[PDB]
Amino acid sequence: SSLYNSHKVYITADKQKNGIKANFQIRHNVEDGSVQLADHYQQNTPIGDGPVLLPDNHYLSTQSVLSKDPNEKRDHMVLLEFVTAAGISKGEELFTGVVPILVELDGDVNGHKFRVRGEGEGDATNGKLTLKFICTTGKLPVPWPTLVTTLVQCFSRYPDHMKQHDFFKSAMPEGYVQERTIFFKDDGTYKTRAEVKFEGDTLVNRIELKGIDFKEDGNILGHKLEYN
Repeated sequence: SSLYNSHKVYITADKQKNGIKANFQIRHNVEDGSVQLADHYQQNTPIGDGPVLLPDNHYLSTQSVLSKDPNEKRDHMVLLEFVTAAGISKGEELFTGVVPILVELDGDVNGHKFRVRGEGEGDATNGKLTLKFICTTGKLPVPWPTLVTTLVQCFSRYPDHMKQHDFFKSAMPEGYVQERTIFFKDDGTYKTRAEVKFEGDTLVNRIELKGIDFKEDGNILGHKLEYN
């Protein structure tokens, strides 16, 4: 536990697929005080074919807050994110105000199938967003914390001198495809495909997620994380 807790998402351009790839590690605290590594490998490809801002090597800086809603009785997660870029087109046009967000997730983990819906709003200029997530099929079979990365980087606050490295906004509203492989040390793997685009003016992240080789007693299937 540190007080100022930034996770850095390292972004390198992929001239190859006209997109970007990314690499970072996530850490989850376990109840017994140890730590679960979760290695992320990410691929992002534009959906249209229009001009999109390929960038130079920078990183995103992310802080997450996870809370509950004392009223709400379903299995849920309230989340605030605070993202801003660092290291030194105009899809950026709609990211001027407070934008509505819908997030839909279809997921299979070792056969345990589930969905998650989420709504809220983001504010790219302040690099902030709020979202309430409900598990619309009941209990979540994995810990909420492990889904956070999978559950809209277009909302990062890009400083003025980096404004041309905002691939995410550039490729809007045709949007982009986000794919991650996520390796949990000594346990299973997630694969994710997601499409992020505008449907109306609300912003939508629709996701499929498959979860392979988990230990039905490991930290994930065993809900052994600090946020419980």
